[PDB]
Amino acid sequence: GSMRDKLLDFIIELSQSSKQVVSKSYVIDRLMQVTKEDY
Amino acid sequence: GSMRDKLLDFIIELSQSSKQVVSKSYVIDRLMQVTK
Repeated sequence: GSMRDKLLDFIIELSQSSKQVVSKSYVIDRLMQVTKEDY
Repeated sequence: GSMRDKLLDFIIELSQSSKQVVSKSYVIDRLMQVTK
């Protein structure tokens, strides 16, 4: 659902960039946003 | 559930790596595997 859509949007964000390497800290930050829940 | 677990696993893997930048194609491939 929502998490999967957020994951796909992050994949699109990576795919649309011309960069060949990306900041690891940025990837981690974004994935923590993708997985964030409310408890 | 499982998608969250798999992404947490990937976050932990990245966190244990000494790399500061990583292959974008590698990240995309790993994340695409999770979308299945």
